[PDB]
Amino acid sequence: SKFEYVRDFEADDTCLAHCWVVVRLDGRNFHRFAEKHNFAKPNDSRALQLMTKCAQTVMEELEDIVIAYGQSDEYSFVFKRKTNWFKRRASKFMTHVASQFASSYVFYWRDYFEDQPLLYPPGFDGRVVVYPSNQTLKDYLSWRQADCHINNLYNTVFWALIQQSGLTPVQAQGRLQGTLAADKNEILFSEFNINYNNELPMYRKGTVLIWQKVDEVTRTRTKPVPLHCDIIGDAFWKEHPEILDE
Amino acid sequence: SKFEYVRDFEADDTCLAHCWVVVRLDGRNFHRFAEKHNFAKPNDSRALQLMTKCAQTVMEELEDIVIAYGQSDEYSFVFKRKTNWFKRRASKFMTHVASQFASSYVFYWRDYFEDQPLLYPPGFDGRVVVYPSNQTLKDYLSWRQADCHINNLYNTVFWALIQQSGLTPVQAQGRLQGTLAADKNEILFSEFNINYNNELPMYRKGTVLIWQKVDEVMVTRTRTKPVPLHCDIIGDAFWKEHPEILDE
Amino acid sequence: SKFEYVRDFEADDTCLAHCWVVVRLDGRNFHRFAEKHNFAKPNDSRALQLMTKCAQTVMEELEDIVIAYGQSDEYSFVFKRKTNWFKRRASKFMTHVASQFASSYVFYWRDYFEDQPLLYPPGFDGRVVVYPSNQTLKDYLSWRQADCHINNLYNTVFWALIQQSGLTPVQAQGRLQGTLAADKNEILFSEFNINYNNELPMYRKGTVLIWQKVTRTKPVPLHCDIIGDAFWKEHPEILDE
Amino acid sequence: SKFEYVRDFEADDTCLAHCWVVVRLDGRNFHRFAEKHNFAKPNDSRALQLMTKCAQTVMEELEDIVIAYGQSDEYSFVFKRKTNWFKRRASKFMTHVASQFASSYVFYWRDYFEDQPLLYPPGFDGRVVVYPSNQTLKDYLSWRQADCHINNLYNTVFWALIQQSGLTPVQAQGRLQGTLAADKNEILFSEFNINYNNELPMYRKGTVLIWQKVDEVMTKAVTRTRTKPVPLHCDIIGDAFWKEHPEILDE
Repeated sequence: SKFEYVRDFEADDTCLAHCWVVVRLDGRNFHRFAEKHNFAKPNDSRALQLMTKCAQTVMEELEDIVIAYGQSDEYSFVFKRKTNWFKRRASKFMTHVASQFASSYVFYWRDYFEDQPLLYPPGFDGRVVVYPSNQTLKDYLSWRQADCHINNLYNTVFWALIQQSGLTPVQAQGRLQGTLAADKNEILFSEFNINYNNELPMYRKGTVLIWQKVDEVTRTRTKPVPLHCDIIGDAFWKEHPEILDE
Repeated sequence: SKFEYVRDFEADDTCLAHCWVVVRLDGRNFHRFAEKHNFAKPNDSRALQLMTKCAQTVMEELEDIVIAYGQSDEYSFVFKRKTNWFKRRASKFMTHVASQFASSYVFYWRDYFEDQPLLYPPGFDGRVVVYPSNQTLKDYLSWRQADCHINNLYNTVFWALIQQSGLTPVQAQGRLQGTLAADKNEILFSEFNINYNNELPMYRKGTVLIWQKVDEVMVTRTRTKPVPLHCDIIGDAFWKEHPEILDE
Repeated sequence: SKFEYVRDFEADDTCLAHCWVVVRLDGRNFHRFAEKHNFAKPNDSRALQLMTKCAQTVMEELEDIVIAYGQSDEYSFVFKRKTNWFKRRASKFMTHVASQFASSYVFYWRDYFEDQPLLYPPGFDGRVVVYPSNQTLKDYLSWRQADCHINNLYNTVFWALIQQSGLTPVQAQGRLQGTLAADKNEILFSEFNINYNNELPMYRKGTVLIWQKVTRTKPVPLHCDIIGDAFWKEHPEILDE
Repeated sequence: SKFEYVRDFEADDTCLAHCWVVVRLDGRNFHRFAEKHNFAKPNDSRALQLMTKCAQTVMEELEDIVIAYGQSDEYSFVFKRKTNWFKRRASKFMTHVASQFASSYVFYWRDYFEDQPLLYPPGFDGRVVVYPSNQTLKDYLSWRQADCHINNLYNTVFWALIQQSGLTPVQAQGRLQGTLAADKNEILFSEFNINYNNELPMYRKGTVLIWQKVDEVMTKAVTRTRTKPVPLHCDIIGDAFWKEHPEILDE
């Protein structure tokens, strides 16, 4: 050899054993991306479904992914805490997730965007977080869902004030400053006759991805099915105890 | 809020300041990929050029990448040592490189494989390495190029024994066991009349990527772009020819 | 300034939040230390108690230490998992523990070694371990106590063959190779009339240090078993806090 | 076994190869320590010399320490960059340095503080820093020496305004607010007739510790020359010092 010594400079990044590993992907410069490709405001079904398809491909090509959660230009994957995949090297986790997701995006672009053409290949960033207890993982997922709900409740009335009322962005943002949750709900209900609760459950709750038994003559295989329910309340977790307790 | 405290569990991964950062991408299970898509043995020009184009896209979309080096199903990118991009968070470096490369691969698949169809989206893995001195970075690049040369010198005669001689893989591997460099060179030169030195410089030396000044008219308009090369990077001549890459 | 930028090269070492931190001190080259100072075989009460006194000083001068466990030439301190001391920088933990222990050793040497003179200042090494659950911390403590018991059971009969039987170390180690627990117990009971079970509780169980009320609270020592659930059911405040 | 698996939770602390390792010890709450033991202001020779002796003991009991630098209640040790001691585990470095220093302090307390009694055992904290080039290590040592010089130049005139002038600390600090280097030097030279250059070289330059060859003669008339960590009080910011001792960096 006489050159292998450089490999000694590789630092270790093994994650603490018996701990949940979480990888969060976030699109890079996706505001400009949605701008160049005429994304629908405040929500675009094509983008959300394509993100879910990429997340399913990621869950299928890798292992030990027990749950995924997605929202506009973001996704999170939770690997099981007792995993031994890649000796718990966070670098492998995040690079595999990012590369697989980014390739699947360009691959399945056409399936969901029949009319729109992809102008350029997008970029993504990732990160790894280690959580020692089940409570902290539950709280992280609840944090993501609450962020989803708040952003959707703001953007719905913001684009209702820009599109159906003809206000510049500065005008709408000055109109919404200082409003509470029920305040925005009432602005919607009384100024546009739009009930926020009637909005699609995929816009105000995000997407969850869990293994379930499908059939397709007969194809009794497991696949990552999506859901659009609340993951902050104990009901979801008491209804699926095997995901956490294993 | 009531939930943001979970963000405290994010550990720091800042790379040592004043140090070369190197990110190496490597295709995952790429043997099966080259199998399913009828890759040419021992080398396929189309695949190598597609990897080089993805690497150029990576060098253009990101910053402070001063050099890249490529080989069969792998690439390495060297960020300048005094960089401050993303506060030197290795996570950002590697995820950005991996994602950009993997998306550019699927995008530009058609440009080089006009007939061949992509069956599935490929996966890639990455890693970060910190090198404190110019000598260590030079030695890492020399290691990659020497590995390239040895693998190509082996695979050339290995596939020459299977294709042009009709030997099963076990037979070719048993015939090549114990051979040296000159041994394989002589087997090739005397049993197949193939001179290894005349082989394409992109197969036995890899690919290097450096910023150079390109002229493009339609006037003599000019701009900088990442050009490829296939020269030796182990000898000081290459570095004496481009001093701006290390001393900046 | 023009020089402060070097401070950027300090790496971060924050321990994972909501996790038990454990610092284990172990004396360096303490074989030669016990050799030059004529330590009692197989155990010396003065030395073990001095280690306990240093550990108490460490528990009092620092914070969030809920328990300590000690044995021949080693000690361990468990900081509470929800601590925020020094922003959970492991470096501060280990350097403070090591320095305080090493200073207290030389300080309180005379109290326990009135006749003996300290020949040189000893050295110590440390380390930090992060445990995510109570079960792993319990298992670590049980590991330490089992190591204590096995080492004491071996050394008792090992020095009994050297002192009361006149055998060289090689002879005793060749005689003890392959013996089980009941094997050593029977060799002791039948060759020296020494019952291992009757041995002092500080030699075959180690030492535990926990806060208790005398009127203010102070770290009292104990010599009971910490592997059995009874110990933890007797002290619920240390685990659930 | 059945319990050793917990050892898997031990994290690694390997230092970057081919890099200078630096351990800096700093006394904990040493303001209160110097207060309770009646330390001399602005500088106390006993404390500084005892710290230097502890640092020498640390340099002798451990290995691969090529240089040490000391200042008020602080010290720094530079291990050789190509070291392999303890497989470059920073924890071992820092814990060994801290424990040895803290024990040597209490041990040799009496040798330098014969009259003063040690009230309690002091505590110390440390840290590890990895430097990739010789320039960064040189700059770190120069940073420490410049900090020493600035603190001593400030404290000299500060305690001259408190002790020989009768000013409260808040008043003296408000009087010193906004003063430059030449300002403090001129206040000292013209209001107290103290020339800063005449001050002891150990106060305005710190302390350096380097291996040098010591000669020594024993009983029975035989002379033996062995290596020992000698102290110095010279400038380490100027290139002259490094040109005079090239073996410390180039090895």
